[PDB]
Amino acid sequence: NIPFTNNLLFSGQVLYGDGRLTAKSHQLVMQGDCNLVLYGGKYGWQSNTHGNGEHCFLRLNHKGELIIKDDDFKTIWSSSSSSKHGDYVLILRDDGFAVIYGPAIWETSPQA
Amino acid sequence: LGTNYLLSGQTLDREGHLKNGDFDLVMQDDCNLVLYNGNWQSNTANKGRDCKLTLTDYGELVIKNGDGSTVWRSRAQSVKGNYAAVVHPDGRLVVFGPSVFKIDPWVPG
Ligand SMILES: OC[C@H]1O[C@@H](O)[C@@H](O)[C@@H](O)[C@@H]1O
Ligand SMILES: OC[C@H]1O[C@@H](O)[C@@H](O)[C@@H](O)[C@@H]1O
Ligand SMILES: OC[C@H]1O[C@@H](O)[C@@H](O)[C@@H](O)[C@@H]1O
Ligand SMILES: OC[C@H]1O[C@@H](O)[C@@H](O)[C@@H](O)[C@@H]1O
Ligand SMILES: OC[C@H]1O[C@@H](O)[C@@H](O)[C@@H](O)[C@@H]1O
Repeated sequence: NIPFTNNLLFSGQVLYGDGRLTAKSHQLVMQGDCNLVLYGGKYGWQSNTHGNGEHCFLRLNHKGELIIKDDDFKTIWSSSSSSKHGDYVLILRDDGFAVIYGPAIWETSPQA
Repeated sequence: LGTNYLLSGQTLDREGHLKNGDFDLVMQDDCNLVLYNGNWQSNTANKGRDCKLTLTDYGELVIKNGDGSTVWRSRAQSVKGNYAAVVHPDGRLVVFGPSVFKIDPWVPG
């Protein structure tokens, strides 16, 4: 697996059970009630998927899709933003924006 | 500038850095970008003074000196869009982008 960094979520990692991205004055929390909620901002964000499922988890894939699945892998919510196949990341930026950047176009050296 | 990323349009200045764990990208004195514990450098020491690290509309990392000249390009190109250079915790610097999704807690639901 990939070590955690409070404000990033690279393709592969999986938040669930009130796990969260944390930045400056914000949190994006994949809550226990299957609702993904960004906290803070002027209004904040939710996917309103409260109660929609059990043991839901969040996961940004390698096609650029950030998805919420319940314990039975039913899609509950998609970022619905599929693009080029490769490595993606989700930053909870210090300005409050949760933004998904990808795919990866340049590196100092390769993964393994 | 915000700790472990540099968004396109942002500038990492002399002494400025990005840290993730035992890893540190310093935009150094001698115009050399060193990624400590990361066995990597721009490898551009003394090739300037008062230099600055930037990210383009196209996801390229560029370093200019105090005067104004490009001194290193990452040479990688993709489309016009937002980009983030990020300090992956494995110890690599990765340019991701373009943006493909945005959550905005400022405009209402
Ligand atoms: O936290 C689970 C971890 O297990 C460790 O022993 C390593 O194999 C890591 O690569 C992995 O992330
Ligand atoms: O206190 C947090 C709670 O906020 C409520 O308004 C709900 O929408 C839930 O998503 C959440 O559990
Ligand atoms: O080869 C690049 C690799 O990068 C890692 O961080 C993971 O995303 C792997 O799944 C991927 O294959
Ligand atoms: O790869 C760059 C390396 O260059 C060496 O000469 C030293 O400056 C190291 O601290 C650094 O890791
Ligand atoms: O300058 C293009 C490439 O050249 C290599 O030798 C390294 O300096 C890389 O960091 C760089 O991406």
